[PDB]
Amino acid sequence: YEAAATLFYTPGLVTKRSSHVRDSVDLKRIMIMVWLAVFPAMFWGMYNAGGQAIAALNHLYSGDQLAAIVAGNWHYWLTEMLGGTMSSDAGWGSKMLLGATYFLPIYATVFIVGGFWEVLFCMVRKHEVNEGFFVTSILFALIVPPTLPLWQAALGITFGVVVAKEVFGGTGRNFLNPALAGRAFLFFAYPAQISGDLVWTAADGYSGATALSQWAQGGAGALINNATGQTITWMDAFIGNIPGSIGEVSTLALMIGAAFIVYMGIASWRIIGGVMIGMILLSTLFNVIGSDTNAMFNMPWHWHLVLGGFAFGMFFMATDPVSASFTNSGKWAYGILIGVMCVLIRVVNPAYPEGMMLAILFANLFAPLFDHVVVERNIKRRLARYG
Amino acid sequence: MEHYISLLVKSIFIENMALSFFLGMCTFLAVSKKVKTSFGLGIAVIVVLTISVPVNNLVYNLVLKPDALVEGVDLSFLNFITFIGVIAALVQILEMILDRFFPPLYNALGIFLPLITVNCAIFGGVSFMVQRDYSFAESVVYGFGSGVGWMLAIVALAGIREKMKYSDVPPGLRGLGITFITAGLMALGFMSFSGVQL
Amino acid sequence: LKKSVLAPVLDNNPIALQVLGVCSALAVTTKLETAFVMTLAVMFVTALSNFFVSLIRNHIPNSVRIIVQMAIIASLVIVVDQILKAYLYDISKQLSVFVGLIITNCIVMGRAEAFAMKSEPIPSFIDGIGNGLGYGFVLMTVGFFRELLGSGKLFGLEVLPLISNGGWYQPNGLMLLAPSAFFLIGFMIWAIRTFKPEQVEAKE
Amino acid sequence: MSTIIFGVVMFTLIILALVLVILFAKSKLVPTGDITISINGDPEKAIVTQPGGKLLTALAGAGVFVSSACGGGGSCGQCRVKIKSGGGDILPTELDHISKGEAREGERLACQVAVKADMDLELPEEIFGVKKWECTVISNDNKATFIKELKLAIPDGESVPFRAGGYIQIEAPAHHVKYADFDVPEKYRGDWDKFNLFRYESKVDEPIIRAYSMANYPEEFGIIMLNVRIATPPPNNPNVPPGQMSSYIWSLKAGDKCTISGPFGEFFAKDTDAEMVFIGGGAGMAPMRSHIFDQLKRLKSKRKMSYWYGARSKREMFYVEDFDGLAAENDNFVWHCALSDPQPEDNWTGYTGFIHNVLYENYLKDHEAPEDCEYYMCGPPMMNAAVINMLKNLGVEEENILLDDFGG
Amino acid sequence: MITIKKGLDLPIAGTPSQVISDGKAIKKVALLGEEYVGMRPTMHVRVGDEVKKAQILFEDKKNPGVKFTSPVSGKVVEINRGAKRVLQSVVIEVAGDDQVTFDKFEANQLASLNRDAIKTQLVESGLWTAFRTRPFSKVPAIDSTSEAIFVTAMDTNPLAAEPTVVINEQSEAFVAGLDVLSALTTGKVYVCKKGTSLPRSQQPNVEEHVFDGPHPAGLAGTHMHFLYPVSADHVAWSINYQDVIAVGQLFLTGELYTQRVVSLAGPVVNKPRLVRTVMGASLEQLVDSEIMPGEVRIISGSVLSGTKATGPHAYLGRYHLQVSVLREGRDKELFGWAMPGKNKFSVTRSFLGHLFKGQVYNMTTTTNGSDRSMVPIGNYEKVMPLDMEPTLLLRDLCAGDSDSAVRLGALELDEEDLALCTFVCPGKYEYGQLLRECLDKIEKEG
Amino acid sequence: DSIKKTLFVVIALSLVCSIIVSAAAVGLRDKQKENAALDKQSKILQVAGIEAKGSKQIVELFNKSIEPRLVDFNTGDFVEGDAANYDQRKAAKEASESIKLTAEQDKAKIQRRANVGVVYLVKDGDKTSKVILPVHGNGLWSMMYAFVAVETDGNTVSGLTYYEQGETPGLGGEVENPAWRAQWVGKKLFDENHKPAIKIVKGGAPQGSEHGVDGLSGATLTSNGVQNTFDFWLGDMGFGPFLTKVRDGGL
Ligand SMILES: Cc1cc2nc3c(=O)[nH]c(=O)nc-3n(C[C@H](O)[C@H](O)[C@H](O)COP(=O)(O)OP(=O)(O)OC[C@H]3O[C@@H](n4cnc5c(N)ncnc54)[C@H](O)[C@@H]3O)c2cc1C
Ligand SMILES: CCCCCCCCCCCCO[C@@H]1O[C@H](CO)[C@@H](O[C@H]2O[C@H](CO)[C@@H](O)[C@H](O)[C@H]2O)[C@H](O)[C@H]1O
Ligand SMILES: Cc1cc2nc3c(=O)[nH]c(=O)nc-3n(C[C@H](O)[C@H](O)[C@H](O)CO)c2cc1C
Ligand code: FES
Ligand code: FES
Repeated sequence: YEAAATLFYTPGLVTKRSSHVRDSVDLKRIMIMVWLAVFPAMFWGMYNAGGQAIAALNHLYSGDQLAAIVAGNWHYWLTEMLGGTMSSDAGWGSKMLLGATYFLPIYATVFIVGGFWEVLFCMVRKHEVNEGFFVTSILFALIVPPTLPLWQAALGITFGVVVAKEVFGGTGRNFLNPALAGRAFLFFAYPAQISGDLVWTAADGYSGATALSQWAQGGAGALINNATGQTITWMDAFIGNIPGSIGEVSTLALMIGAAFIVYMGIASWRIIGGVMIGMILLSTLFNVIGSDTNAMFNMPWHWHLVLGGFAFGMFFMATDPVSASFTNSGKWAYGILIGVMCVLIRVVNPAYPEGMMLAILFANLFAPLFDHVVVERNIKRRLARYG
Repeated sequence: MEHYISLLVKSIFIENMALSFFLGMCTFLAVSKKVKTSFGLGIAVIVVLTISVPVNNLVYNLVLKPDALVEGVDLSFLNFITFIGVIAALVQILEMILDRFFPPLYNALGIFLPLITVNCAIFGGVSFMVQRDYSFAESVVYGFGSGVGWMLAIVALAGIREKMKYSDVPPGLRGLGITFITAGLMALGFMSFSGVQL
Repeated sequence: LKKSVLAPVLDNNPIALQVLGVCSALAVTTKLETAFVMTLAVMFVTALSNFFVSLIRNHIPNSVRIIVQMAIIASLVIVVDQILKAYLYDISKQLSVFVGLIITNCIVMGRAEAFAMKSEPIPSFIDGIGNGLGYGFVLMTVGFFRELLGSGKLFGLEVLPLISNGGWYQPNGLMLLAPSAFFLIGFMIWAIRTFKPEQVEAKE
Repeated sequence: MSTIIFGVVMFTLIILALVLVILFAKSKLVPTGDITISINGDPEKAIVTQPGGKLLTALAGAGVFVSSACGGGGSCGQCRVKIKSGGGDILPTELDHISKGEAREGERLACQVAVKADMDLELPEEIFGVKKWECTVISNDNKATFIKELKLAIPDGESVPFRAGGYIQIEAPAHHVKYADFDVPEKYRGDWDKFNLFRYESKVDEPIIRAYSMANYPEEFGIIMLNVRIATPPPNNPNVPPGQMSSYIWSLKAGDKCTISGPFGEFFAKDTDAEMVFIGGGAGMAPMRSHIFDQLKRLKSKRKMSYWYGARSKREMFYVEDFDGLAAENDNFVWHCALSDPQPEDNWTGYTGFIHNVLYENYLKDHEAPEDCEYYMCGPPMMNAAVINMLKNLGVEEENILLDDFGG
Repeated sequence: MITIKKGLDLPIAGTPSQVISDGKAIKKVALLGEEYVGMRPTMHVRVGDEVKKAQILFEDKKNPGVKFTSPVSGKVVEINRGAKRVLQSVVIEVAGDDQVTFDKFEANQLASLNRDAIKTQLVESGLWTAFRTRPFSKVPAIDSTSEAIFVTAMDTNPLAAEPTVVINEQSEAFVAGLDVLSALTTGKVYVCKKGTSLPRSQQPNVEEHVFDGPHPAGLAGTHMHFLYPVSADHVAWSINYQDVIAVGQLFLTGELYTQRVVSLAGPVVNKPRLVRTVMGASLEQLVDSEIMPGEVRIISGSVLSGTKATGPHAYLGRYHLQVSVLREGRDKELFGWAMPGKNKFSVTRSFLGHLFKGQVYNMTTTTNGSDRSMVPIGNYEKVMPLDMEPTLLLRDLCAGDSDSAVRLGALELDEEDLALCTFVCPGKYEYGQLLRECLDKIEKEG
Repeated sequence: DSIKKTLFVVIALSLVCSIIVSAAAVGLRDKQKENAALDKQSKILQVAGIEAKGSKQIVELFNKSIEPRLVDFNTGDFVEGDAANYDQRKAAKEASESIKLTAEQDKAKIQRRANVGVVYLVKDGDKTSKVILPVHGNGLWSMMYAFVAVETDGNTVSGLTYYEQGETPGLGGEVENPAWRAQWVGKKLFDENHKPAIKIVKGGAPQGSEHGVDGLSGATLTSNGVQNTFDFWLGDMGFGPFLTKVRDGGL
């Protein structure tokens, strides 16, 4: 296929003009390097989804009632058919199968439905199909609960691609994050398939909360795994033995991938440091002033980090080059606003348990204002004849 | 002092006039091309609200409130005409003062008073002050915070529209349609402050 | 003849060409009944204010012109408000602030200042009716879409059986919130300037 | 009913108080004072008028008026004045016409200047003597099928001071003219009878002003000769009103009285030793003949010159005797004509086709340095565009291409 | 003194050996018309005309008075014109040794001359085209003056020659040229160089400044940014060291000095070195029998800001002091965008080539990718030492905005001042063309 | 001259517009008040179980069957006053007839309480068979208002209706659901020790309970608000003493 032959082979083009020798990096390698960095998080997310599902299933049902439940759900009987087991003694392979039967359909739906619009726009406007949709598709597929209906995933990727990105010009022409604008579509439009106690562990009939909702109710004494009856420790949330959105759960794996993409100079350590600074400052302020009726006022800086999608968005979605600031001094303010707003929506906003898509979507509107401030400080230096 | 800071930050962020109530959306979407003009317009709107809301509070409490002038009569069917006349008169006199006495400030901000002479932003601010039944200090703080929030929103839209000089918009959307979509995404972003009760 | 009435629908549309009149379109289009009542009210006010300002156009002094025009318009809108509260009380509660915001609505004042001041009594009523027709066209399109996809109803009649009352449809949540009106009007402008490409704006 | 009267009185008092407060703040905050506009830094003779007004109108009433052709609107862009201290802004309509290079020097179009404070100007010296006249039409004969060669005489035998290429302005009061009185001879009556323009009639209810380029070079004293084309409605839209000023000029006959106003001009010839190439067509014969006769009789220059005129047929050519005489007397001047489509009655033995193609093929295709001569051009906009494209494709700069488009 | 922190010393194979060895005799020279910014010529010679050295060949229409004279004596053999009859080169077949001789002076009389006499001699000789204003990098009008004349006595382009190795032969001419420039300057004269020593001018106008670091630093734009920031009100001139040598030789001996010492080097040059050559020589005859066989690309100047030498442009430029020959890369490699690059160069760290320090690369003329949109990952800030916002300026150039580019600092740059930003672009943009279009707009309108 | 003409035009236009406006506004006051009362009257008739279609039918059935009263909250007994035109919101906002609830007493997050509350008695002749209590509390997005119709036993509920809630239309706006509001008929409010017993059970209430109501699914933060509403308005600070009196008898 000639249209698919653009991905395998290099273009084989020469330089026509000013700089007869070019660098070796392109946008294809950049996007594939960012795509390969979410693989540890993806695989641990599949493993965790399978393990949480099996544990919660063996909590409620046991005996001949597991038979009627695993024979009524195609994920369960397909795992048992391919070879896995749904008993309590399932290994690490039977859990990755069960997590794959949830991640792979969502990823395929997102990829196909988003690529359709990508190709349609780039074909009407007479362009080559631009990479950088791989990143959007894989990120949208891993910031979602294990139990989305596929039609909602299709609607969300449609909104994220068309409205947020492709209606402005395409890759490198927008101002907003496409993946977090497709999840804000699904969050505020269909709000019960992406919130509550019934959407985050893929076990039929199991209702239980996540740890940023058990902290809001009781604090550090309420963190407990109802499927097993044990206290959620710090190393559980750090490693990622907790329920939540498919890939957000493993801070260790996210750190491993982000260290790679930050060493290579693709992601911005300035933005990452700004996010960390803002989070630490605001969380310490809240810990200092304190509150009696609010239990999120005493969550320290090292608990905000390992819970929710802070490390998934600090590392992979805040560092989006097109939506961030374009100045070295504006990137610090961008990250600081992101962290401050995340901690603020976590603590003093009662309706939303976390606030990272909504903290980044807010800072995406004020990044150009930080750019304007910095460049207008620069322009006055030039008029004084010192720059 | 906690009751007046809460009102200020609420009017600035939790209830933005331009992105929550959508008051003044023609000047908002029309004058959002340059941050300089947007800044001047936001300053003019701040001044006009700060002057207009407390004066209308005084006039209402003195004349237009039920049982305020004669025990048994209700003159609230004059709220609309009274408010709009006061707003127009104040704006025109402010423009004339700034023109004759301070042309430096006139060129700066007094040029945008003809646009906000009869604007939905100020009239909606007064109509909301009437519903909320504020005191004089609360009216002052509410007007000031509302003006600051409107200025913030319009300056952010202008900055985005200047960032969009690199964009490639379909011909049918270039102009108004992409501005409408941009403002919609801005409101979607500002929905972070929904559940906050301040 | 009727060209003056039928032009603003698609040719020179207020909300889609001359930005005048956006706040009510964004606010009251969550329900088709409120959208229709607001359409009728704006037609009424624009037409009558045009007629009266054109009748007295020659004696209005330029020094206090704004006061006179705003007085006429505010009187019209106050009468309309006192009539809505007495006969349509369920819709006035839903239109509370934007019933009175017709005074500062830009369509009314623009058609009073631009056309009515330098024209004839009868054609001013006609221009008001035309501008109200275009404004109501936009309102009713956006309201149709938002009320059909956000709640499954039209004017209060269940067209799509919701999933609570044993139905197949699950309503959209954004169609009752802020950004949906912006998106709908933007794609409406797209679809308009695709068929009438003389309205497309210059490149740079 | 005790609240109806109260509400009525309250409404009346509120509105009256607002109106009175506005009027009082108006009476204390408006200057209502004079303004002393000095047209030049040196003289004491300044212009003291009321504040509210436009600069061009004030200057015209004062007695120093610039060549405002479009009569307001900035369509022509000719009310160019230079302010050194005045209105501190450039309104976008004028900012289009004035580049960054001139706008910095304080220049502005006079039409949309806002006179609100004391402003001082710097005007050129050729505007002070711009006095009008009361002329008498000698003849209005027909030299082309659609062009009337008007000839005006200045009273007291006073030749107007102008340069080859200038243009007077002509005033026409409100009047009505029928196409029945237009005098066309049986030579040109053919296309008239074919198209039925005789059904047309004008309608002007306000005095208007237009510009017309003189066809006489200065040494021909006491004459103002024009070459006026008829501004007939296009052959596609016959219901549109016809050419006001053109119809009036065609209505002018022998012996009548007409008023012309001042010598103007920007399309002038450069003073160098480089070859000159005139490319005229249609009604653009007036400035071309002025330039050629000037350069050949008044200055007696030796620069190599050439004239290239286009025509729809051999009946459209005029001034041919004068140009043949010039080419016979002088060795520098050599001219050539080219017809678009000839007729068999003319027995044409010469160049055919469009004038840009004729010039390119016969002269410019083999010329050594097509970029070293100056090109003066005036004619229809299609011919203008075609010739400019041909010269730019042969590699000629815009500084040498000096054209004059008759109002776009 | 001034230590540049951000930049890029490009590791490319074929660094020359700084030893001046004589070069192949040349038979044709030429003046390249498309290299003088904003120049429209008035030809004075026709094909077949015998010329003398320093005899006028054409003048400028947009710059009255400036003459472009012949580098050698011979016979005009070709006048290559291209699309819309744009002049490309005026070739001259070398024959004879006649010339035009000017007035002579001594070392004592050179520092107290008149600006008018100096201008007449320079313009009549043709060395006036060695000067370049800022902004717009045009030849100065013969009636203008500038308070800052910048001598560029350092070269940091890849594979470039060493100014010291050349100046240690013409020390006397160099000092005399500095004296002439100090008499011409009306302000000061800035000799920007490296740490090492140079011949010195005793005048108090001449000042030696030292610059250190990687290369955005052998450029006159860095020197102007750090010593005399330019705008529309303040223009500064620019000249290099061999042209100062030529000015000194002119004002000492009377006759024009058209010798050069270029550095012929590159990845595919059999033996890189410095070849003593003539001014405006032919590259096809300068490089023959000295290149590895294959499909190569000859360049007049560096590989960052240099002209391809094909057909009518195959002659040494006016402001170019080196030749760079390198192969042509046209082969499509399977998954080449994904192979771990042990032999690939990048300013990022996504290849394995950065771990091997001091490694050198045999680079070719490939764009290692296709044309995309600018996703800014911060590569322009790594190679921009000046006090500007790189990505915002670059986006204001790509967008087509002239006012905002001028505000952000586009009047301080030349096409060579964005060569590294063109180098490190993932979207394969070419910013010299965009900057030149912006400067043409600014100069034309306004 | 000019000033006189401006004054004359302004005054004439102002008199005309003022006559028209002040005539239109004063002639519709009674109809506006009647329309404002019709809404609450119809909602109360819906809670009481009386079917009424048409405004005239609503007015007739309300004036026949319902009987508004005024109740003191501290002593829990009727008081003498204009019951048909009482405005409890103004009475709670006014610092004369309202008490400020401290943080330990404000279970429902209302911050104020009017001393005199209005209740309605559903009569058929002279005997009283029900009583409709207006209760309210705070939920996630807005203050929710309800009508609870408890029987003359003081314990058994006969119906319930949320007429002003303002919450997400499909998660927590299901307080207006018919299938959720039908779970209240037959429910008892107090235990044998006369303490509040209504419980909104998270996860579903046991089939056939006496004090168990299903919680809203996906909305635990509006269910908490309903539970707090009832915890307040069934305690000592709300309808506690009045409900004790009703249980003792005499209604
Ligand atoms: C410096 C200068 C020198 C000039 N010298 C000459 C000269 O020597 N000779 C010469 O003949 N002209 C000359 N002109 C052109 C000058 O403008 C003429 O007067 C021109 O012929 C217009 O004449 P008019 O006023 O009668 O036309 P107008 O009345 O101004 O215009 C009528 C024309 O426009 C069309 N038209 C009118 N109204 C409408 C409408 N509502 N919609 C559509 N189309 C409409 C008509 O069909 C007709 O073609 C010169 C112009 C300039 C600026
Ligand atoms: C990326 C690596 C760099 C990060 C460097 C570490 C930055 C730390 C800066 C804050 C230092 C103090 O750290 C902060 O102290 C607070 C109190 O002040 C402690 O907080 C603890 O005590 C407070 C006292 O009221 C309790 O309310 C709170 O619930 C409990 O967690 C936490 O341990 C931590 O949140
Ligand atoms: C470090 C890096 C981070 C990125 N993060 C995102 C992201 O969070 N969401 C998304 O849709 N695309 C992301 N992209 C892809 C690309 O930047 C995105 O399409 C831009 O927003 C262009 O519209 C990223 C790319 C890079 C190089
Ligand atoms: S500006 Fe037109 S409605 Fe507010
Ligand atoms: S009046 Fe002629 S240009 Fe404005």
